[PDB]
Amino acid sequence: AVPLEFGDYHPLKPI
Amino acid sequence: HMLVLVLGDLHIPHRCNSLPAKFKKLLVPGKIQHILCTGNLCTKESYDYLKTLAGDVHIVRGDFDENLNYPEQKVVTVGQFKIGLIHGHQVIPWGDMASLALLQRQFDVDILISGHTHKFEAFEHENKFYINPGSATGAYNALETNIIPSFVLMDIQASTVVTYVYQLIGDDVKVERIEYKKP
Repeated sequence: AVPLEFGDYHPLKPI
Repeated sequence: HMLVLVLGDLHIPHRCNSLPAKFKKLLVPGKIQHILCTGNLCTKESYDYLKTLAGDVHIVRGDFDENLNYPEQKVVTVGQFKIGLIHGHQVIPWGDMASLALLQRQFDVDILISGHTHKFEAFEHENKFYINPGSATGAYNALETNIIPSFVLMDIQASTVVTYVYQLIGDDVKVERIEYKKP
């Protein structure tokens, strides 16, 4: 697995 | 997208008293469609919590679960994927890759989910996908106490699964991504 950066989508990212 | 929460080895209340606060802030109602739990909730407190997150909750029996009604294993279909679920204390020696590949063959699944080791893994072997979410609370295991709290969220659409791994490490939530395509 690849670590995500600040801008990247993930499903629990607040919106 | 079908969102599946994968978690287990909570060991609440005997080893840990709750999920990390930063995990609870992220895990909110209304987003998750299915929960696949490797077991060792040990108690109804945690089952009840999972039901706040999604209606469709699947648990398999852990070696420390109070609830004996949970099935030992389960096979489910989400999107195009056949997924197998087992706690994995039945794997001898613990976490053995040959043992996991043997369970994959016995269940005939595209994705095998198992627990027990309290160590996260997400990898493709012989074109099959293997997931272990770790312990969502960072509960100690039979060998070790430096356990990183973690869980997985699979985002399934058709032939593609994107697996997001959430870890509480360095006091912060770290997210990692891996992708698997059905052959």
